[PDB]
This record gives sequence, C-alpha cells and structure tokens, in this order.
Amino acid sequence: EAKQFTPDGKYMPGIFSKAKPLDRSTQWVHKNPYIEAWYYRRDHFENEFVWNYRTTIEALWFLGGFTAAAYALSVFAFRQADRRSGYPKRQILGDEPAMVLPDERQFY
Amino acid sequence: MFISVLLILFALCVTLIPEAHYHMVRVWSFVATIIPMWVVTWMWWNFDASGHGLQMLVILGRSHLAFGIDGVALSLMLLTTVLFPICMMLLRTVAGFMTFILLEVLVLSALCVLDLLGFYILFEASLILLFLLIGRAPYGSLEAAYKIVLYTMAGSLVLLPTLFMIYSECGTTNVLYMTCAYNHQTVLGWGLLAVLAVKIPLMPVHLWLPEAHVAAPTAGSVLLAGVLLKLGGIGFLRFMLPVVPEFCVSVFPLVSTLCLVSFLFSTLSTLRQIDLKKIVAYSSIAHMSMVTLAIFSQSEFSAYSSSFLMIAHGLISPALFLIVGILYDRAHTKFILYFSGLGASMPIGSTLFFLFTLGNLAFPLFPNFIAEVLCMVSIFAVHELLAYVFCVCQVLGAAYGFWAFNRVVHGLPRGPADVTRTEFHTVLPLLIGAVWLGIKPMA
Amino acid sequence: SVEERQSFHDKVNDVFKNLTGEAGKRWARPDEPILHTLNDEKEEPHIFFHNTNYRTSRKYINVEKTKILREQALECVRAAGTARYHKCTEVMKRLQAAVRVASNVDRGPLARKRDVGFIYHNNRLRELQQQAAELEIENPFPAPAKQATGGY
Amino acid sequence: YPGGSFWSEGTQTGKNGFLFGEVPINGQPRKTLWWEPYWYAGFGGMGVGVYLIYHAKPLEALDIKYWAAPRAAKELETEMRMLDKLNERPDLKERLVAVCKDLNMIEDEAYDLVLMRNEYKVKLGMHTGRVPEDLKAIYEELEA
Amino acid sequence: MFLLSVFFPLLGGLVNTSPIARFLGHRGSSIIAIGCMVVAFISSVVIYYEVVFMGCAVSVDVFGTWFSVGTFHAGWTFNFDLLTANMLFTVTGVSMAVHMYACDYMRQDPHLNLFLGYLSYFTGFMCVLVAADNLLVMLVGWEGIGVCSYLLIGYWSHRLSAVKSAQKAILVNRVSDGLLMWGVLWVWYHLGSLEYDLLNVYSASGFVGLSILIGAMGKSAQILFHVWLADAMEGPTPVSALIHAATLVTAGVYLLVRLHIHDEMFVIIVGSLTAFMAGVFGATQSDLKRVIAYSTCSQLGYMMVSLGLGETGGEASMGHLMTHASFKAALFLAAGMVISGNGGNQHIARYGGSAHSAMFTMLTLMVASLSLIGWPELSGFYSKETILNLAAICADPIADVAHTLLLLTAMLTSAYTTKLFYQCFMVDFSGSSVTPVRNVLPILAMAILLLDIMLKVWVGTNLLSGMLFFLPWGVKTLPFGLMVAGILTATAAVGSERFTLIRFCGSRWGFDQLFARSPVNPIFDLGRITWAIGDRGLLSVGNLRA
Ligand SMILES: CCCCCCCCCCCCCCCCCC(=O)O[C@@H](COC(=O)CCCCCCCCCCCCCCC)COP(=O)(O)OCC[N+](C)(C)C
Ligand SMILES: CCCCCCCCCCCCCCCCCCCC(=O)O[C@H](COC(=O)CCCCCCCCCCCCCC)COP(=O)(O)OCCN
Repeated sequence: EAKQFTPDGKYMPGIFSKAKPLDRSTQWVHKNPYIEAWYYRRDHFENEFVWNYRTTIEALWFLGGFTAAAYALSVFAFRQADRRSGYPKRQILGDEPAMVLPDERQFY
Repeated sequence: MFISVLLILFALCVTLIPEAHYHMVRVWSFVATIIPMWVVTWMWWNFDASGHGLQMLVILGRSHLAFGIDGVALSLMLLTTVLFPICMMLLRTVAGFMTFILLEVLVLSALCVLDLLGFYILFEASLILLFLLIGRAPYGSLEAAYKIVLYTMAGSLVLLPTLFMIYSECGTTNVLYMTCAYNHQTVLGWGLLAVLAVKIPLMPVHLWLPEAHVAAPTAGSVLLAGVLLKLGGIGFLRFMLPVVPEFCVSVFPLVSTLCLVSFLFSTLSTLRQIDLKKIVAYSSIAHMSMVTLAIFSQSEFSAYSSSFLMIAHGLISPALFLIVGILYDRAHTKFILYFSGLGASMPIGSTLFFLFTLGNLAFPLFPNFIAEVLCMVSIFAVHELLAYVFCVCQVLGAAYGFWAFNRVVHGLPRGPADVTRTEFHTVLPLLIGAVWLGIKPMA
Repeated sequence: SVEERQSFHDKVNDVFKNLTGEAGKRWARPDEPILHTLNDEKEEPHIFFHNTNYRTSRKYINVEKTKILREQALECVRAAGTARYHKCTEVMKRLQAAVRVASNVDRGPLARKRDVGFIYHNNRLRELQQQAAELEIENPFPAPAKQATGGY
Repeated sequence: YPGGSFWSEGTQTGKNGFLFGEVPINGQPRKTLWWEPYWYAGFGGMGVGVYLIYHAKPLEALDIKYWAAPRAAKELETEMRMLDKLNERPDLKERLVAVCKDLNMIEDEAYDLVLMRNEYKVKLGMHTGRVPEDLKAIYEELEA
Repeated sequence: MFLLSVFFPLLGGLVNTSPIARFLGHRGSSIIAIGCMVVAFISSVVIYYEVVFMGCAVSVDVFGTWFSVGTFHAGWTFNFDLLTANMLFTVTGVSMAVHMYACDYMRQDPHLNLFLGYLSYFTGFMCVLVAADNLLVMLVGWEGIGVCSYLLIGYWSHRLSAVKSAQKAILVNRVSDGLLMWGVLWVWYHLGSLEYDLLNVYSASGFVGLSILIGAMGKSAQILFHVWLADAMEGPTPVSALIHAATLVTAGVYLLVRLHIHDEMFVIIVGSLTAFMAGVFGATQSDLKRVIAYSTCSQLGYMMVSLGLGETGGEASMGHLMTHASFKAALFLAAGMVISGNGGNQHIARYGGSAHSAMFTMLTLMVASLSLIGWPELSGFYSKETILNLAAICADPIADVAHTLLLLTAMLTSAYTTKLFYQCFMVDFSGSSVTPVRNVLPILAMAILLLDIMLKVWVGTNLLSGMLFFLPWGVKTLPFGLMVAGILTATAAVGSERFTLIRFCGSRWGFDQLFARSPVNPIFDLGRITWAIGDRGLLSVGNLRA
C-alpha cells in the first residue's frame, strides 16, 4: 500500500519506505530454470554441429541441391528471356566473349 | 550546406549542457533531431518533379564529398529523419544521445553523396559507434558486436582497392564521370557486390544480422532494421548499376540464385525461432532479398518499386521491434514461452501488433502490398518463374507471422499491462505513415 | 581521328557552357535530342545527359498515352453493352498497341519483349504451321488464332 | 435485462478502465509529459507540410505525370487520325509493313511504328541511316 | 443510393469497434448494427431493381487513383452491373438477418459489440469485393474477408482448437492467394489493363485459367482445399451462417463467373469430384454443423461444374449461388436454435421430439431442407434442375461422368438432410436439457430468409427459369426419384455392416492426417536443416582461440 505521489503530483522515490514501491520491474517474469537452460542451449547451438552421416547427407541434398536447382533455374530464365527478346546468346560470368548490353539505337 | 553546418553544431551542443539539468538535456537532444525532419520536409517541398534527375547539388572542391538529391535518396532521408526522434525517446543517457546524433549525421550525409570515396568515408565511419552500441557492457553482447563489425570491415576492405582502381583509371570517383568513362567493370563490380551483399543481408554473408539486431537496444534495433540495411539498396541504385552495368547483366544468374536461396532458406529458418526478437530479425532478410532481385531485374519501373519496398519495410519492421521492446522493457524477457493471453492484458498493444503483423505479411491497405505487387511486376517481366517462386511461398511467411502472434496474444492472460502514452507515441508516426502510404500514396 | 574527336568535344563543351533558356521552358525537358554519329554517346557527357532527359520525357509521355486510351476504351465498351464484340475492337487494338510501345521501347537490358495481343505467339504459330506443312509431319503445336483478346 | 426491459437506464458510472494507466490524483488535471509539446509541434508540422506538398504545390512540380498528360493528348490527337488514314490506304500500309520487316518487327506491329515516331531510336536511326528512308515519307502522307 | 450499399456496413463496423462503442454499450451497439444493415439492404434493393430489371449499369470513381506506376494502374473505382447487383442484393439481405439473429444469440457474450463490429466489417469487405471494377480492389475485398474470417473463426480465443482452426483457414487460403496473384500478373501482362470490361479473353496461355482456378478453389473450398471449411465450425453460429451463405465461399465462384477465362476440363473434374466427396463426407457425420458445412461444399461443386458448362452454365451457376445463400443461412440459423434449445450439444444422437425448439425453428429447418433437396416448385428445385439438365446435354464426353456424379450426390444429399430432420425431431428424446428459444429477433431473422426463398420462386434469378431444355421424361424426373430414394432410406434409418468403408468415409478419407505429414512436418524439418546445419553449421565462422 505504497504512496509514490503527493496530493499535488510530485513523485516520491520511497527509498527508505517499508512498503514495496510499484515500478518498472514490478511485472518482470519469474524465471523457470529449465526454460532458461533450453533458451541458452538454443542460443549456442553452433557448438552442437558435427560432421556425422546425417548432417553431411542433408547438407548435400538440401542445401547444395536446392542451391544448384536455383542456379539452373536462374540460367534457364536468363536464356529464355534473351531468346524471347530477339537477342543472341549473351555472356554471363565465365561464358567466352559475346554480347552484353543491347544498344538502344538498334532494333532487335 | 550552411544549414547542415548549423544543424550539426546545434546538435553537438548537448555535451556542453551540465548534467544536473535533466529536463533541458532531454528537450535539447529531442529538438536536435526534430529540426532535420522539418528541413528534409522543406527539401521535398523545394523539389521539382518535372526537372532534372539530380537537384540541389553542392561539391566541396578537391576533397571529394559531393552531394545531390534524387527520389530514392529523398524518400530514404525522409524516413531516417522520422525514425531518429523515436530513437531519442527510447534513450536515457547523454552517451546514447551523442551516439545517435553522430549516427544521424553520418547516415544523412551518406544517403545523398555522389562520390564513391565519399560514400566509403561517410558510411563505415559508423562502425565503432555500432560496436559500442551493440556491445554495451551489462546488457549487450560483445560477440554480436564483433560479428557485425568484422563482416562489414571484410566487405569494405574488398571494395577499397577497386574504388582506387577506377580512380586511377579515369581520374575521379565522382559518379557522373565514372558512369561516362571506360573502366574494367568485372573487378569494380566484384568489389561493390562485396560491400552491398553484406549491408543488405544476402546469404552466405548474413550471419551478423540475427545476433546484432537482437543484441541491440530497441533504439538500435529501430535504426539498424529501418535504415542501415537500405544503404545497400541505395548503393545498388546509385553507384553499382550506373557505373558497372555490363557486370550487372553478367552477374544476374548468380545474384538471382543468391536472392532465391536467401528468401527460401531465411523464411524456413524463421519458422523454428523461439525468440520474438529473433523472429522479427529473420523476417527482414527475405524482404531485402525481394528488394535486391527487384533492383537487379531492371525491367519495368524497378527503381520505383524497389524504393517503395524499402520504405514499406522501414515503416513496418521498426514498429514490430518497438512492440517487442515494450514487452522486454516491462517483462524482462523476449522468450515466447513466458507470454500468453496478451490480448486480454494489453488490448491496445495487441491491436497494434496485429496490424503490423498484417503489414509485414504484405496484406492490402498497407504499403507492403503495393510494394510487393510492383516488385513482382518488375520480376515477372524478365521471366514468369522468378515471380512464381516468390508467389507460391507466401504461405511460409504467413505461417511464422500468425504462429508468433497466436502464441503470444491468445491463451491464458499472463504478462504486463497495456501501453503508456509514451509507448503509444513512439508507435504512432509509423502507423499514420503506413495508413497514408497504403491507401493514398501518390497524387 | 583523335584530333577531330577532340575538336568536337571542345565545341560541345563551349555550346553547353554558353546555354540558356527562359519563358516557360524547362531545361532537362528538351524538345529534341541531339543527333550524333558517336560510337558510345557516353564519350560526350553533355550529349549523354541531354538525351537521357529526352528519353525520360518520352517514357513518361507514353505512360500518359496509355492512360488516355484506356479511359476512351472503357467509355466505348461500357456504352456498347452486349454489342462490344463488334463495336470496340479498334479502340482495344489501339490501347494494346500503346501499351506495347510503352513497355517495349527503352525496355532495359534484361526484360523480355511484352506482347499485349499474343501477337508474337500467333505469328510464331503461323510460321510453325507453314514449316510443318513443308516438313510433311503432324503439327505438335496449336493452330494460330485469328484474335486472342478483345483487341488483337 | 436490468429494470425488466431492454429500454431501461444503464448501470455503470465511473472510469471503465484507465487509458494509458493514468489515474487522476486528487482530481487534478493530468500533468503534461516533457516530450508532448515538442512531439506535437514536430510531427504535426511534418504532417501539415506533407499535406501542403500534396495539395498546394504546382501539379507539374508535384509529379511529372502532370507535365506529360497534356503533351500526350495532342500527340494522341494527331496519331488517331494517322491510324484512321492507315485503315483506308492499303499502299501506305504495305509500305509500313515493309519498313516493319526492315526493323525486325512483325505485321501486327504496324500500329506500334506510327505510335513511336517521336522516340529516340527512330529519330537517331533516321539520322544515321539504320531506319529506312521511306518511313519519314510514310509519316508525312499519314499526317497530311 | 449506390454507394450506400458498400460504405455503410463498413461504417457500422467502424462505429461498433471504435471508442464510440464505449458510450453505447451492448444495448446501443445492437441498435447501431441492425440499422446500419437495414439501410444497406434498402440501397441494394434499389440497385437490384435498377440494374437487373431496367438494365442500366452505373460506374463510380470513388477515391481517385490508388497507385499507378508505369502501365500498372489501379484505381479506387466501382462498377455496378448485373453480377454486382445480384451479389450485393444477396450479401446484404443475408447479412441483415444474420445481424438481427446475432444481436440475440450472442447476448450473453461479454464482448458483444466487438463481435457485431467484426460481422459488419466482414460484410463490408464482401461488398467491396463484388463492387470492384478492377482486379486490385477485388484483392482488397479478398484479403479483407480473409482477415475478418480469421478474426471471427478464432473469436473464442481462450480455446486452442478455435485458434488453430483460424490459423488453418489463413494458411490454406494463403496458398491459393499466391496462385491468384500470379494469375493476375499473367492477365495484366498479356492484356494491358486490370478493369473487368477490358478483360475479354478468347485464347490465353493456360497458366491464366489454371492459376485463377486454384485461387478460386481456395476460397470456394474445392478438392484438396476443403480442409479448412469443416474446422471453421469452431466459431459461433452467426459466423458459420455468414461464411457458408453470402461471404467467403461464394467469392471464388463469383470470380470465375465474372472472368470466364477457365479451361473446362479442370473445372468440370474438380467440381464433380468435390460434389461427390462432400456428399459422402456429410452422409457419415454426427456433428450437426459439420453436415451442413459439407452440404455447402457439395453445392459449391455443383456451381463449379455449371460454370464449366458455358455462358448459360455461368448464368445457372450465379443463379444457384443466389438461391443457395438463402436456404443455407436459414439452415444454419435453425441449427443454432436447436443447439441452444438442447444445452449446447451438437451431436445428433442426443436430440428428438418437439420440445427443445420453437414451432418456427422446426418450420425453418423443414422448408430450407426441402429447398436444398430439390423438392419440386421450391427455390432450389429451379436452379439445381437447371444445372442438372444443362449437364445432361453437354457435348463434352467429360461431362458424362460429371452428370452421374451429380446424380449420386443428389441422392446422398436427400439422404443426410432427411437424416438431419429425422434425428432432430422425429425420434424419441435422448438429451437432457430442454430450454427452447422463442425470442422475437431470431424468429424474424428466420422469417426473412424464408421470404427470400419464396421470392426466388415467384421472381426468378434470371431468364433461364421457365426455359425448356428438351429432355425425355425419364431424364427429367429422375432427380425427383433420387430425392425420394434419399428420403425413404433416411427415414428407414438403415445401415451397412461394411465398417471399414464406414470408418474410411467418416474419418473424411484421411485428408487432414495425410496433410499433417506430407507438406507440414517436412516444412518443419527443412527449417531445422536451414537453421541448424546451415546458419549454425556450414556457414558459421568461429573464433580464433589465443
Ligand atoms: C525512384 C522514385 C522515387 C520513389 C520512391 C518511393 C517513395 C515511397 C512513397 C511513394 C510516394 C510517391 C510520391 C509521388 C509524389 C511526390 C513527389 C514526387 O514526384 O516524388 C519525388 C520524390 O518523392 C519522395 O521523396 C516521396 C517521399 C516518400 C517517403 C515517405 C516516408 C516517410 C514518412 C514517414 C511517416 C511520416 C508520418 C508523420 C506524421 C505523424 C520524385 O520522384 P519522381 O517523380 O520519380 O522523380 C522524377 C524524376 N525526374 C526528376 C528525373 C523527372
Ligand atoms: C484498419 C483497417 C480499417 C479499414 C477501413 C475500411 C476499409 C477501407 C478500404 C478503402 C479505404 C479508402 C479510403 C480513401 C480515403 C480518401 C481518399 C480520397 C482522397 C480525396 O481527396 O478524394 C476525394 C475525397 O472524397 C470523399 O472522401 C468524399 C467526399 C465526402 C462525402 C462522403 C463522406 C464519406 C462518408 C463515409 C462513411 C463511412 C465509410 C467508411 C469507409 C474524392 O474526390 P477525388 O479527388 O478522388 O475525385 C474523384 C471523384 N470525384
């Protein structure tokens, strides 16, 4: 039953007062030890990485596999766009000297 | 320029105020960020939209540091000047006020510079400020600060010799003459890709963001999410596309696959997150991947749609960080398992959380909907499948967004009481900006 | 030669130095481009920025043309009612042609050419039907359409 | 229902909760927080300024689409009758299709070529000789 | 009067959810909601008579341009033509009676005005959906009814199954929303505009009709998308009536009827498979609301096949939509009254007799059930027989199988609807709570929908009613015999001993259980891979110990 304000405003800290003041930390949660441990473990989960069989296999087929699928799809989309725009074969990175950058003064 | 000197000198006078006058220190540091918002609004008034692409130019002799305004820089500058007083309302010490004042000077001057060496000098002069802001002693994380600083330094150090290579090649780092000279575009293109693929979180150089954007305080998170990621996008739009366009065509399959895998893998990771701030932090990577692919499409009105998505993200994600910051400030945790039934105990905060959840998922009447539609128009015009990949994966974003909202907002009511007047007014300018830019953005 | 290129550059620099314009005219909304036989127009920066401004003007004008024609076509179709199939094909054709010009001129380096009428597709179907007739095999493709949309 | 009917008085007086957790102390008016005058002045003067940008700037200065809307209309006026005359002249149409073939365009793109007489590539190609010399003549008798 | 049909339910929602409602309370908010729906219904009646009968469409530029970048131009514009007037009349008329019912049904709820405001918002976004003249304002309506469906399904938020049902509805519809967005991109790219009157397609690129069909299959709850519809019974009874009659499930059928750019093979196969599946699903349920939900899915299958048949089939599809809304809303309201009279029980094994309900609730269930099963010269008879006869003369060989599936479905529907009446009233009592409801507001809410059922017989939906498609007496009067067969079987209450078929059908073919592990658990596991093996593993860079 604390009194942190005078009748005309004027906040009082209540440093030496017996009654517990309501303040910023009044609704701070009571920590469950196992929840804190689980969140700490998930926060540092890079210490649990190991090159076993399952890790290697899933990192090959999903990470490298979908990265290669997306690169193949990007090249497919690039080539199809250049064909449907009247362009010849165009030079991507590592593709021998060819056409890059169509000229605006040219009709394709 | 004279105005900018006056604003800097007025802002720097916070240090000379004696600390025993608390009210004066608060009012001075808040007004020192209010004034540039008025000046940038006046710059928008002064802009001629039927005139030249570059307006209000100034060049400082033979010192590099040349400045000019286009549409992308002007919209981003307006967003930064909105965001900085909200950061001022979330700090309590003169050290915080001075760090954010120096950050505002550096961001505002970096957004409108026209010199590549000037961009290098102005941007990563903020590195030590970010290190001290993130690795603050009792409640920060030094590991996160080390990660963000070292990744940014690595990218910048790749760029710096290529910058100097084009400078020796043509004689200047001014972007107006760098775009008109013959330069070896592969080397400089790789340097520019190296900086801007770290600034924009693009996989694999993206691991600094989940640590830094969570370990930061609420003001630091608002700044880092809403502003500093977009310096990579304005780097693409101002420096890399005009100066090395042959590289920008030839790298398109690689940038395209980086954007696709960043979008998909970061969306898949966001679903398994158990920290609310880490949930908000991951979702920004997929949006920036859509921004980068829309910039690199160069197809219909690509600069317009990509800038509009940068503004929509910069409005919506700082508000989510603000709501998570309120929960953390008055409950001392960011863990999902400690929160339930927040609708019954914080009805106003939960309503704001729901509206900004819908905004982050690009629902209509929010600027993200218009942004994602126009970005996918720009992507579709190169090929239909590159648009289809983003279209079919919309269930994956909504899954994490609604799962986080439903876990923390409904259920048994436990948690802190509803928002104060100050918290509501930290949120409020972002909501008004969202309603305007999502209903009547243009005239 | 190098001397002729240098003298041309000096002339361009002198002209753009002593340039003025008033009475309701915006510079950087020029009436005409500067016609040149230069290999790589970016050799002369003033000409490059002038033609950049002219090209920006044309892109925005073509967008506006598309909007005016869309309003006209809406008026035709809504007045015609169920008679719209034989009454407003020509205005639909003109709107589709304007959209085609607005997209396909100064398109950028990566976007494919946009066909608003499915006109490239049906032209290709015609040529493939003719090639399969001389090849004397069955056509694996559809036969070309006479019109695909309300316009083309 | 209280009172025995739907149309009786209500049964609640006083605060139905406290907005922003603010409770009146001794009946006094609420004390203004330190940021409130400056917040309202700054963000209100930004909002009014953005409103005046949208509603009091000249239209050409606000958006380039207002500069180009009247210039597109007159060009469209002098292009609609060109397209009308092309539908009446088969010789002009076949000459236009020949120019379309020279410019890597198809027969359905004849309307497009009329609509791009002011483009940068067409003017520069008439100057350089990439564009056939007949296209200028076709434009001349289609405008006439 | 034209803008009063769209704005004004949105105004009622804005009033009842804002802090204005803190001054009105439950008692004042009920008055505000009912009046704000009466005005919109009156406006829609005027619009219906002007546009349907006198043929004068009206186009309104409401709020200028929304956004316009390049040639992508979206405007805040409405157009009120024949389909729009049909839909507005149906939506506002059903939503008025549902509001009048909900002001008494949810009387003992603690947050009544919030519920009424959500109902009004849901109605207003449906009106925005059907009143739009271009695709983007239609998408405003689409996602608005999606969001309001989420808010209303998971209204009782302290119950976890209701929250998970709302999340499931959002996610299942989000897949089809993505496909619909990609289809809008195709349409705009290859036609140049977004307005409906400029979208005349003779021959397009296949992805257009397929992706727009998938987007419509999401909202209209067709095969492989129906899974959210049954779980949406977690919400209160007015929510279910408004979801299954006028809002949400009729939006995809409206979109396909409006655009007419489909390919008929997919549409006919999806619709007939959906009709047969939902017919056998509803025959083996005991939850009173789930049977009606599956009958809704079955009738949406009928409308899908009809719009596959042709332009006349599209008109018949719109006609069946219009007549379906009235008796479906009446069925849900009568079922809610029966549930409240029996202490909240929803199992049809615990009903019986004529003591737990009013005379008017039993009459409402009887008349709406007779319209649903195609009893002659009632409302559903005309539309359902029109679709069946149009399917019997189609020259596509695929429509031969579809017609057989529809006739089997008709027999199943007359079986389980008669079972719903038989268990509820005819058998001996087997509950223990008798609290019959006889309030004025829900009875008048039911009487209005019965008046609309009479109106559809007296004044047809379109000109097809009375047109004779020339069929022999054997083909013509077979659905009447199938209705009688369903009635006789259900009143005989006979069952089969093939328990494995019974438990395969009653568990609804295991679609939810198979979906729980064919995409869902793999999505979770791929997230585990991308986080743990990629971000913490393969891409992680460690520290240098010194
Ligand atoms: C690349 C183009 C720039 C577009 C970026 C996207 C902007 C986001 C919002 C879209 C608003 C569209 C506004 C259109 C009219 C305004 C004036 C105008 O024309 O725009 C300016 C620039 O526009 C702006 O700066 C818009 C500012 C938008 C930023 C809004 C976010 C900040 C507000 C936060 C919330 C505040 C709430 C406070 C209230 C409590 C110039 O752009 P262009 O017309 O493309 O330039 C013409 C090119 N040329 C000269 C070469 C012919
Ligand atoms: C959290 C989500 C909440 C969802 C809220 C509901 C869903 C909303 C979805 C759509 C939102 C659109 C809102 C647009 C606001 C104004 C935009 C137009 C601004 C402007 O200056 O336009 C003029 C304003 O007119 C007018 O505004 C009319 C003049 C005043 C007469 C009518 C007064 C309005 C009564 C509305 C009742 C309640 C309706 C609730 C929606 C109209 O002229 P123009 O320049 O466009 O010219 C063209 C035709 N002349």
